[PDB]
Amino acid sequence: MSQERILDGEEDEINHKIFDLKRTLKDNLPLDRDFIDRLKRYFKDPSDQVLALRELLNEKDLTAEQVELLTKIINEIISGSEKSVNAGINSAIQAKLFGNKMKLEPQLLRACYRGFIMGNISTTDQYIEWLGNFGFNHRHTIVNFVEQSLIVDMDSEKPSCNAYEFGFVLSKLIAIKMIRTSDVIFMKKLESSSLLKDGSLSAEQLLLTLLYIFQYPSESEQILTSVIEVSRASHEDSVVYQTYLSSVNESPHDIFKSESEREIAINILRELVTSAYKKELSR
Repeated sequence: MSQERILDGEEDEINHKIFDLKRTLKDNLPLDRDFIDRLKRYFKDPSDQVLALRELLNEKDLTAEQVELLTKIINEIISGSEKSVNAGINSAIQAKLFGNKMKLEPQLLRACYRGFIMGNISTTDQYIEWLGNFGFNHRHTIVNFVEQSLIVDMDSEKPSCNAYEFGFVLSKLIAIKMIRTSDVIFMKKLESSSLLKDGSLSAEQLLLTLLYIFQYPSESEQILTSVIEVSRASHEDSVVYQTYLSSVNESPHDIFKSESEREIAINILRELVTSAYKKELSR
């Protein structure tokens, strides 16, 4: 149905918002102008407005004349944002499935996928944004939601992107599934090394540190500065460096901008770990 995909209100709140605009047209030939302004205020979202008008087209007989004036309003909203409306309609069942799975407001999820398909930010900045928006806990689930909505958006009769845009969006999603793979790996290293174990360090900021090493491997030493301050007070230095180093070697290679831009990171961690060994075995 076209009503189930409306994420702006409760089950009943949608029924009444739709009947106040079903009774507005039940006048049989009323005022369509300014009634639009009283529909754009019922449902602020373009995906919700368009699905509402689709439910008005499901009832007869009002009808064979104003159905022409109704479908021209639908195309009035859609014409300007065909990608935003289709991305929010197509991914509205997954936003409902996952919004309850993670206990999250569904329209927050539809806005996440809809913003993913038309965002020009690096694969890392995306991962980092979803981490802040949806919390540490939902940093892996949010990428299954995005992937599951993409699978549905494609297999939909009115997708948001064409073959080429759906091809590129998937490469942005393979990378994000690689960032997650090294996130999982790193997390296995943080527990065995048990640095966050005492309570001083947060696993979130520990992760953030790793992401920045992926972005700027040259400033790795400068990056791990905030960690060292909180690390010294309890743990070593050949421990924090070994955690990041062994994590990198067994992580997906393409995460870095290149293979030699990957070297700038492995070499700095190798130089920093061995330089920490001789200043620890020296005392």
